[PDB]
Amino acid sequence: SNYNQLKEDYNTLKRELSDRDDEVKRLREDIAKENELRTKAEEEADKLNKEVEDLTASLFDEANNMVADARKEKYAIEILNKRLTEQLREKDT
Amino acid sequence: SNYNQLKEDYNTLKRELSDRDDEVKRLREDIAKENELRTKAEEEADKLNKEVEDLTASLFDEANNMVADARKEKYAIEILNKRLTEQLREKDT
Amino acid sequence: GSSIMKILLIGDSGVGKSCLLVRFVEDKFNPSFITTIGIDFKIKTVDINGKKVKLQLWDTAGQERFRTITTAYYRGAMGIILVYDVTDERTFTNIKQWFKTVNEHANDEAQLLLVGNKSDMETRVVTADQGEALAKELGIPFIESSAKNDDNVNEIFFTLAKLIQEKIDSN
Repeated sequence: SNYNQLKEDYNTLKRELSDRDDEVKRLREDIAKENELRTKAEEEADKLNKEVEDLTASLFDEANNMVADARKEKYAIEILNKRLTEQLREKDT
Repeated sequence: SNYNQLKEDYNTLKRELSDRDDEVKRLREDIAKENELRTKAEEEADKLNKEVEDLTASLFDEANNMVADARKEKYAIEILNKRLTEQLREKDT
Repeated sequence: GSSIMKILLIGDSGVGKSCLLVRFVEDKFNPSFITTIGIDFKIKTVDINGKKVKLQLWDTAGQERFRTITTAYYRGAMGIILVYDVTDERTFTNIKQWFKTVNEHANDEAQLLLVGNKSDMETRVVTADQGEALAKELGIPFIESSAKNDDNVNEIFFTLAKLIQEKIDSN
């Protein structure tokens, strides 16, 4: 009686556990699952910004070589101009 | 051996349950959180993919002027060169 | 300093998607990054029917790299020009495709436009009627031109402009 009741409450909770065990195996998958999403929405945003930063540098790096080139030429012309402006005194002198 | 071991075992199971049951109540809330994240994470990767253009726009817009402004400032000196070459073009003769 | 309009050019290489812009916009100073970056952006204030509107146009080399971004350009386009060369046939074919590619991301409230280009050389392996077919199948207007006459080039854009502008007045 008291013995038999015990023998069975043991059985009754032996189940409630087996069912707790289950609800865990579950929740543990639903999470490892929802972390895969959150993991992609990060894997994503990163890719983008890696580009956005890669663009930014490359663009600006290029623009500068251009601006550089323009100035390199603008220099040579300025030199040649110095010479002339000066040959314009050797024609007034 | 018998009744002893049983009541001991029952007390042991009894605990293991209170363990699993808490573990469950916790995973339940560990989702609620790991979810409030995938939520935000996914929004952001959006807010980003939206804003990109308008941003890369301004990047290009600035890079343009940079090379443009440079290039104009050269042109002008080219003009000058030509005109000085026209001033000393006359003087000579 | 007024009303903006986002426009972009969709199409393959060789099509002369670039040259059309160089030509559409009158600037010798503005640089070209499309050779190096694979992208190039250009503003051009234009008008018709007293409207101070500024056009923003993207030209891309499509190339993989920043595709993650060039892709964000469809998402914003207020109008987009699907372009093809009429001296190359494989050029024509893909248009149904690019069109599919546009419906995917292009917030379809976008003003599309078929554009038969390079009608210069007359290896014209395609005819004006052919192009107006797909255009009618797609439910979008059509035109042609050749940046070797500066003809219809400006039309190409002034067209899109009105179509867009009006699709804004029904609202």
